[PDB]
Amino acid sequence: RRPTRRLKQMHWEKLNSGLEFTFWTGPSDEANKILETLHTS
Amino acid sequence: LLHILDITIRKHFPQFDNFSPELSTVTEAAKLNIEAIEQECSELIRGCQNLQI
Amino acid sequence: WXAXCPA
Amino acid sequence: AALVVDNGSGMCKAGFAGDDAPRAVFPSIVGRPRHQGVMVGMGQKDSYVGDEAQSKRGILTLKYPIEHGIVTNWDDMEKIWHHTFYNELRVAPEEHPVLLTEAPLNPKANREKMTQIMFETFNTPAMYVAIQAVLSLYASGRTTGIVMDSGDGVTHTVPIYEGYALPHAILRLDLAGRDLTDYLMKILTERGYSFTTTAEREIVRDIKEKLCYVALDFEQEMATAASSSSLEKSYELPDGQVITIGNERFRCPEALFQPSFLGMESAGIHETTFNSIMKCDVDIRKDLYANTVLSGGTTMYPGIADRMQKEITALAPSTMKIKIIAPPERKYSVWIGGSILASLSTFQQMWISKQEYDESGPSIVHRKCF
Amino acid sequence: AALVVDNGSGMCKAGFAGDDAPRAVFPSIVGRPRHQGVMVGMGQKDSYVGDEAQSKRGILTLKYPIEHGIVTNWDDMEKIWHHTFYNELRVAPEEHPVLLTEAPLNPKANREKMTQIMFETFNTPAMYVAIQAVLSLYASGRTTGIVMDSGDGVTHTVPIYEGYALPHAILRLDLAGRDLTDYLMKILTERGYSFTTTAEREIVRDIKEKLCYVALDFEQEMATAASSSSLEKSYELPDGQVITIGNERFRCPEALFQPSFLGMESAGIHETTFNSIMKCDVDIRKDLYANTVLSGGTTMYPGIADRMQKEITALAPSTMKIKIIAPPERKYSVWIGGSILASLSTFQQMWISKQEYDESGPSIVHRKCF
Ligand SMILES: Nc1ncnc2c1ncn2[C@@H]1O[C@H](COP(=O)(O)OP(=O)(O)O)[C@@H](O)[C@H]1O
Ligand SMILES: Nc1ncnc2c1ncn2[C@@H]1O[C@H](COP(=O)(O)OP(=O)(O)O)[C@@H](O)[C@H]1O
Ligand SMILES: [Mg+2]
Ligand SMILES: [Mg+2]
Repeated sequence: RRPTRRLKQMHWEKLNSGLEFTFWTGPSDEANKILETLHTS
Repeated sequence: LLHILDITIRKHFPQFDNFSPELSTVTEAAKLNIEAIEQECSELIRGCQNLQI
Repeated sequence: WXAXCPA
Repeated sequence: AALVVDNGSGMCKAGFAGDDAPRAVFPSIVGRPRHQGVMVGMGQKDSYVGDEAQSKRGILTLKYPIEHGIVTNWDDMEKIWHHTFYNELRVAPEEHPVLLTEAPLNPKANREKMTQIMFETFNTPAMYVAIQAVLSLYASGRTTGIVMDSGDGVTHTVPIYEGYALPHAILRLDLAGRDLTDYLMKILTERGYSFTTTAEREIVRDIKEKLCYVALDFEQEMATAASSSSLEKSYELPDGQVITIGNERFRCPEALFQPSFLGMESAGIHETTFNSIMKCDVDIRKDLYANTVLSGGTTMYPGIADRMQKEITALAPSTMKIKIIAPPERKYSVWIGGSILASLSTFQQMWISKQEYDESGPSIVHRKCF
Repeated sequence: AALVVDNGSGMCKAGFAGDDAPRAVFPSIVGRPRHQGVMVGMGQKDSYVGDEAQSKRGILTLKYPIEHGIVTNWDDMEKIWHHTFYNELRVAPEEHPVLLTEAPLNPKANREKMTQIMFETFNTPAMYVAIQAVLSLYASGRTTGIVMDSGDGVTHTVPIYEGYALPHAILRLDLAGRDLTDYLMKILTERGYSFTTTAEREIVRDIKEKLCYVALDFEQEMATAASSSSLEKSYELPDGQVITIGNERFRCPEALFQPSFLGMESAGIHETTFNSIMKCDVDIRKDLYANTVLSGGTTMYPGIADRMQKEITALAPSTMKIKIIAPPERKYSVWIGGSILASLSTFQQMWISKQEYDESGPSIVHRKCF
């Protein structure tokens, strides 16, 4: 889901190292619950 | 931005309400210099092996 | 007062 | 036996070289009667000096001859020295050299005045004058370090090296025991106790020395004191009245670390010590951090060693190691260090002989003993 | 409208916000008949409060509920406030907020009970406590200066650089109009007049208010009075006798500048002003010197402003200029300043609401008010 209007842009630093080593790659079911709750909260 | 995250977590995410009491060793570890500690211990090894010879 | 003076 | 007379704003300690404790320790006050005398034949004196003034302090106006480290009355200072030798010590200075102690960053006028007064009124054969802060480390047994000299005058932080005082690195601080005593009675009026006269100032000083202490955490202690009555302690006045102080115990000594309570812009003794160290060279910074020594009666509060160590640790880099040395004899550290220096065999070399003084004049004190 | 009640040690002034003068001004005395009622025709009330007691002061033991600015008897204070709102102001406190005044450096229990009484006995919608000296500066249209307040119990010097007073430089002395009254009747016995009872105390206060004056040069004036005549004034007592006072005219006000006559070690009213200024910053000292303001009934003597200026000039450096401001209506300066503060629109957010007091109890007065 995308907003209908442009909003404040927060800037992060991209991980130079491979994302496979990071925990972001791991598709745990807990992360999926966050997206579902956020879309309905 | 962060102040909404407080009310957002409290209203819908009760499990994330307070993580600071859960994790307290990290704050204590923030008062110590890793490089200085590593150098300090490494000095002890160098001194003793020089003592052995 | 309590200690000192009269008040 | 060379006398070691350590004049001070609050108390003056006198004794002999080689002893481990001063022979006479009496308050440095000169009181005069403010009421006319009605009983004749008593032979009452005109001025009372030392313990006599304290015993009869009810009918006297106690005036401290030394205020903020500078002698504002050179006529009363001679009275105290006269009382120290003939009365308390009962030794004539004719056959005993006298060692005096200065204060850091002392004006040159006081240096010559002390030499001139004693070499003529008392005509002692020899003299040597040393810094109080320098002697503080000598008693502890270490020659290199930073001394947090505090007392009833002005707090001084003197980072001495090889037994020599660094002139540029000395930082002054007016926060002393007298300021806390004046601040204690200002906050004691919140409970209904009114001490205003100079006679009652001595009473408040007794309260400060017995009940006051330094709390490790100010914010945590404030809530505990208000909630429960455990921290309250009872003190008895000379007239028999019993007083109770609840949270003034850790609020008066706290003014040392937070001078904003008294309205002074200068930082506390925790930051002044750190600032003085930074003024020194980088190479000798390692030695001074691990050889800091407290001295004087002001630093005798319980828990001041722990509070100082914790607060200076955060300001100092994590690499630096903090070791606050607090000997139990720090009240007489100035005098004990003086006795050690006097008893040295090599100490005879830098005497200021009476014969040499006449040919050179009072100006010899600046160049001979520095 | 908000009632502005300025309770004082000698007199209490009550009125309305925005007015230029207090509505009711009556003495703050509560008297009880020591004799036994013999007749039954009249009511013969248990106690009389205010000017009612003054008229019948012959047969009553007048007692002041306030001594040195501290309410000693809270049972009588409730009588006075009940008399102010229901007999003099004839208004219901339940509808109008009440503004009170408290002297600086007072016990915390003094202003804690004031909040409790207001919010539980009279059920006032709002309340506030302000320093007496701070309001005295507002009446003069200034926000930077030093106020020399002096009444019956307290003589406090409060240097106010900005809208808020400086807390660390406030000096308070327990020498005021009531102390001089006790001294006037002590030296009046030298001429053969004896005033002992509290009823006779009110006679002495009338003599002090009308004949006493401050001499520019005490030593010179004493010699002038030694030549007799040209200085003795005749006063008529309520009995009918005529009494004459000579050197007592200026001796009683001279106890202000020389408290040694009363046996108090505290400094005079001229030195305590200079000492208070010396505790402030160097930059601010210039403004405080040129904006000195007097207030209170004690400073209403003829010539006190002239004498005070001379004494401060000698102590102060000659570079600075001294300008003592003595407004004609300085007797009611404390109330007039309070009227201005209450009428301000910004002050509407500083009131202590009834609900706010309930959640925190009486202790809220320390955190909110100053
Ligand atoms: N046990 C104690 N606890 C707290 N304060 C003390 C204690 N003993 C002395 N003091 C304070 O230290 C002061 C004594 O200072 P002192 O060290 O004699 O000055 P100097 O360094 O000039 O000799 C006294 O005024 C007193 O208020
Ligand atoms: N005209 C005057 N001359 C000298 N003293 C006065 C005069 N008027 C009042 N006083 C003194 O001022 C005192 C009261 O002054 P004031 O400040 O108005 O009341 P309070 O001190 O109760 O606030 C009285 O005790 C009286 O001695
Ligand atoms: Mg000292
Ligand atoms: Mg008043």
